[PDB]
Amino acid sequence: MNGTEGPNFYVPFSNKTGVVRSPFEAPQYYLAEPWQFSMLAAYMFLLIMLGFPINFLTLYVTVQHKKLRTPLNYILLNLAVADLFMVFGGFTTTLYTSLHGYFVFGPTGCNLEGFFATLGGEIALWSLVVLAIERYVVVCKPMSNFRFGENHAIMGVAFTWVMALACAAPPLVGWSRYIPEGMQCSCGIDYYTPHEETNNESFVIYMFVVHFIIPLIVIFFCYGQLVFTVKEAAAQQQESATTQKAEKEVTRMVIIMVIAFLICWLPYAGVAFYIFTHQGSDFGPIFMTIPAFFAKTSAVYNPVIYIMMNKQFRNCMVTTLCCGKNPLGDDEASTTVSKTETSQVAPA
Amino acid sequence: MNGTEGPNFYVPFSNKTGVVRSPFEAPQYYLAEPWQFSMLAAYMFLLIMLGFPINFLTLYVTVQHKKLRTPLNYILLNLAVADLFMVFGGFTTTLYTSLHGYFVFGPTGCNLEGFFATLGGEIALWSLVVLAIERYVVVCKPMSNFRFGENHAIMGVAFTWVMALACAAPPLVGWSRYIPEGMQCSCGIDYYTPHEETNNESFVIYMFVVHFIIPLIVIFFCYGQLVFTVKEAAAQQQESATTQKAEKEVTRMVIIMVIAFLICWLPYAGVAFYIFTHQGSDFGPIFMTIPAFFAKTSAVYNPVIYIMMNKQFRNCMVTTLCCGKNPLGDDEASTTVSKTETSQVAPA
Ligand SMILES: *[C@@H]1O[C@H](CO)[C@@H](O[C@@H]2O[C@H](CO)[C@@H](O[C@@H]3O[C@H](CO)[C@@H](O)[C@H](O[C@@H]4O[C@H](CO)[C@@H](O)[C@H](O)[C@@H]4O)[C@@H]3O)[C@H](O)[C@H]2NC(C)=O)[C@H](O)[C@H]1NC(C)=O
Ligand SMILES: *[C@@H]1O[C@H](CO)[C@@H](O[C@@H]2O[C@H](CO)[C@@H](O[C@H]3O[C@H](CO)[C@@H](O)[C@H](O)[C@@H]3O)[C@H](O)[C@H]2NC(C)=O)[C@H](O)[C@H]1NC(C)=O
Ligand SMILES: *[C@@H]1O[C@H](CO)[C@@H](O[C@@H]2O[C@H](CO)[C@@H](O)[C@H](O)[C@H]2NC(C)=O)[C@H](O)[C@H]1NC(C)=O
Ligand SMILES: *[C@@H]1O[C@H](CO)[C@@H](O[C@@H]2O[C@H](CO)[C@@H](O)[C@H](O)[C@H]2NC(C)=O)[C@H](O)[C@H]1NC(C)=O
Ligand SMILES: *C/C=C(C)/C=C/C=C(C)/C=C/C1=C(C)CCCC1(C)C
Ligand SMILES: *C/C=C(C)/C=C/C=C(C)/C=C/C1=C(C)CCCC1(C)C
Ligand SMILES: CCCCCCCS[C@@H]1O[C@H](CO)[C@@H](O)[C@H](O)[C@H]1O
Ligand SMILES: CCCCCCCS[C@@H]1O[C@H](CO)[C@@H](O)[C@H](O)[C@H]1O
Ligand SMILES: CCCCCCCS[C@@H]1O[C@H](CO)[C@@H](O)[C@H](O)[C@H]1O
Ligand SMILES: CCCCCCCS[C@@H]1O[C@H](CO)[C@@H](O)[C@H](O)[C@H]1O
Ligand SMILES: [Hg+2]
Ligand SMILES: [Hg+2]
Ligand SMILES: [Hg+2]
Ligand SMILES: [Hg+2]
Ligand SMILES: [Hg+2]
Ligand SMILES: [Hg+2]
Ligand SMILES: [Zn+2]
Ligand SMILES: [Zn+2]
Ligand SMILES: [Zn+2]
Ligand SMILES: [Zn+2]
Ligand SMILES: [Zn+2]
Ligand SMILES: [Zn+2]
Ligand SMILES: [Zn+2]
Repeated sequence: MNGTEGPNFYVPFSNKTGVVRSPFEAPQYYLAEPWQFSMLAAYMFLLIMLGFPINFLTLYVTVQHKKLRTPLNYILLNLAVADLFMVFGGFTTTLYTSLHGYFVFGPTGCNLEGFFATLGGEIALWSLVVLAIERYVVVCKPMSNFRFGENHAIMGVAFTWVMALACAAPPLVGWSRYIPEGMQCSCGIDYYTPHEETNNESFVIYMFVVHFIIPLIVIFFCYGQLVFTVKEAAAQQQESATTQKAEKEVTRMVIIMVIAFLICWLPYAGVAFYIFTHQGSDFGPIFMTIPAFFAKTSAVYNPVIYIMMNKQFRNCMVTTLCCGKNPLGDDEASTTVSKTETSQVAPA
Repeated sequence: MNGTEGPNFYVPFSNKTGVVRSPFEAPQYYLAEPWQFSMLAAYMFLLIMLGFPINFLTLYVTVQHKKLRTPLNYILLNLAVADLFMVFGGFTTTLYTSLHGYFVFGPTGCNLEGFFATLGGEIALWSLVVLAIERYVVVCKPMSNFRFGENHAIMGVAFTWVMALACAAPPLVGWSRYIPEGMQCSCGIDYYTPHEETNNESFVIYMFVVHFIIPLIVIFFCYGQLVFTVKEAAAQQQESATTQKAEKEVTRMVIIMVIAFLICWLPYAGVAFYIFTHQGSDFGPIFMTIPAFFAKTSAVYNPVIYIMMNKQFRNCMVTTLCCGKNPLGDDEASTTVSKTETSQVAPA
């Protein structure tokens, strides 16, 4: 047998030499060099020491600042809140495991690492649709006087906070199970085994379409509608109104965010799709570790985006960090506001 | 001429098109694309966001835990400080410099953006010698009844602070000078021009020898000593005493800590050396930017190593972070330390 299936796991290592042991009961150093595990352990650390201050940062700002209440603004708060969970929710454990060399918390732990990770990523994928929608509703405006209010925004927050939930939820209650991958440090869905007990079989097809293929379309498609309308080409202050040229930046951002997704996941979705269609092939632990751990940057490449492609936010952020005011720079140029300082509304 | 020497600088760009401007008076966007500076800018931000908590933490931790008082718990405590100094020291500036495309604070900026760096950079180097020796004195144990006291650790500290100071402070008072390098976002010593009025020539030698090659001897050699004695080959509980065992851990580390140095500084020291031995050839802004900005990771790659190759420190940290205690993990299986908990004195 190429790998070693346990009733709880599947080590991508042959037990010909009888050296394989449950990733729930002992270090997996026989899978790779111990310094290699120290490697994963640091990586995560950085992630935790980074993705934390930054995402927290975000929350605390949006909260404080009163004008930051646009769709985009509502989506990116979520993301920050989802990511705050991955980190404290599961990234922390992955570190634990890494620092030990195996899931010491056994299955409860893998159910953490797995759950959160899955959810947070699904949410990120879904949020990328609640967006395509809006982007379409503002660029191709199929309406007359319909505006995407904060109310429609909180809807998505629920929509996504649920759709992505009915994804990382089942493997915790009979439908599918979470199982360690690569060097047994990370946890994911079970692609490796058929395990009729939980029909890992059905659950995987359910997600390769209803939680991937579909959202992929929905987004790519909407990206087609705004092909003739707003494009990448966006001139200086205004293009048919600075309001029309300011929306083309919320759009030149969203695109990128999506890229940052199909780079953070396809490399993995591909690996996971190859292992499913070949549940037994001769693949090694390094095979799924790299594409998997790489996808964990997911918890950080979003605020960076938004903090570089959102004059509004970025300015409003430095205002928060410079304690008092000192907007310096060249302000948002357009709207600005905060908790009280420049929070003054000037709408209609 | 291949570059544009100014009375205060040296832009690695030809002024044949008369487009070159003082990096103390105008943006250097003609040297590279404006988004690249944005990169440096973005990057600089990630460094500060990570390096602060990580270094601040380490500080408050070494202080609260009354037993973390080994020479190592001194050299790194002093090492984390030297980094906080770089971070707020010149890291802040340099970001501000990348943000506005040029050294707005003129030379003043260049001097801090360049001092502190040279400062801490050296301390981390010297801090490695003050570690190599100590490692020698315990592994090849030169005395028959010697042991470094807290006083000695403070001597090293005072020492590395003198040695490093003895080379970062001179360029502030007439011997050589800090001049911006690469894209003109960072400052360093002058290898570029001979400037007789300041003696760049002489200094640069005094640095490549009395502060690099020689310390690079006092260390590698010392290692060739702990080759026959304590070796990277570290087993489990006890080696000839669980004491001798854990002695091996503090070494596998120092070694790594020395790797994480030659990695972070040779690529730069190399570039720096080539230029010197070619004060006038043709090289571009990117040339020294890369080695240079990568070297700045020196402000973090230490605590991460420490907090990973030190079960006791890691645990004291988990103990601290988990507000109360409950060091979960695996503890150190050996000694522990803190303030009111189990910082209980347990000698002989
Ligand atoms: C790969 O191939 C190996 C060689 O064929 C095979 O080896 C067997 O490994 C199992 C454990 O994985 C060994 O059984 C253990 O024996 C010890 C006695 O030294 C027991 O303590 C242990 O159970 C304990 O139960 C306690 C109560 O629950 C608990 O407190 C303890 O912590 C512990 O769980 C097991 O009984 C067995 O002797 C090995 N046999 C041989 C031939 O060496 C590997 O299992 C196999 N690995 C795979 C398939 O993943
Ligand atoms: C590269 O070649 C450029 C053209 O030779 C040259 O431009 C010159 O720059 C100086 C700036 O110091 C200008 O001088 C001005 O100085 C002050 C301004 O505050 C005033 O006395 C005057 O306005 C004065 O013009 C020169 O006018 C300008 N000459 C030009 C454009 O022809 C750059 O300085 C060169 N880059 C270098 C060597 O750093
Ligand atoms: C163990 O792994 C090997 C390598 O992946 C598997 O061998 C492949 O089997 C398929 C179908 O039988 C062939 O089409 C491939 O050509 C084989 N690969 C090669 C070239 O070696 C093998 O089937 C696996 N055995 C188990 C445990 O199922
Ligand atoms: C400008 O740079 C070029 C290339 O970096 C220099 O040309 C080199 O000159 C040295 C002698 O100083 C020769 O050994 C090399 O073979 C030359 N290479 C090339 C590409 O010609 C040139 O000297 C520099 N000009 C100055 C002096 O500023
Ligand atoms: C370290 C974290 C890991 C390996 C996280 C695992 C996350 C999942 C199993 C997520 C799954 C999917 C998506 C995010 C997009 C849609 C398709 C899935 C089901 C492969
Ligand atoms: C962004 C930070 C920078 C450019 C830091 C600059 C640091 C130096 C100029 C350091 C120089 C050297 C050492 C630390 C060791 C000894 C040899 C030198 C002179 C190349
Ligand atoms: C971030 C620096 C850590 C990554 C470099 C690996 C260095 S090495 C690694 O260190 C572990 C802890 O001491 C040991 O248990 C293990 O045997 C050893 O190979
Ligand atoms: C976008 C990245 C998608 C990656 C999917 C390509 C899987 S490629 C697959 O890997 C196996 C295990 O190493 C090999 O044994 C096999 O020969 C190779 O073709
Ligand atoms: C201290 C927070 C670091 C985040 C970096 C934000 C850079 S912000 C940038 O600054 C330029 C000049 O100062 C302005 O002209 C521009 O409008 C502003 O958006
Ligand atoms: C790892 C230490 C790095 C050693 C530094 C190597 C400097 S090498 C130098 O780089 C110039 C770039 O403009 C080239 O034009 C030139 O031909 C090349 O020899
Ligand atoms: Hg779209
Ligand atoms: Hg990514
Ligand atoms: Hg604001
Ligand atoms: Hg040594
Ligand atoms: Hg480094
Ligand atoms: Hg401790
Ligand atoms: Zn079962
Ligand atoms: Zn989902
Ligand atoms: Zn199947
Ligand atoms: Zn002069
Ligand atoms: Zn020095
Ligand atoms: Zn010279
Ligand atoms: Zn532990």
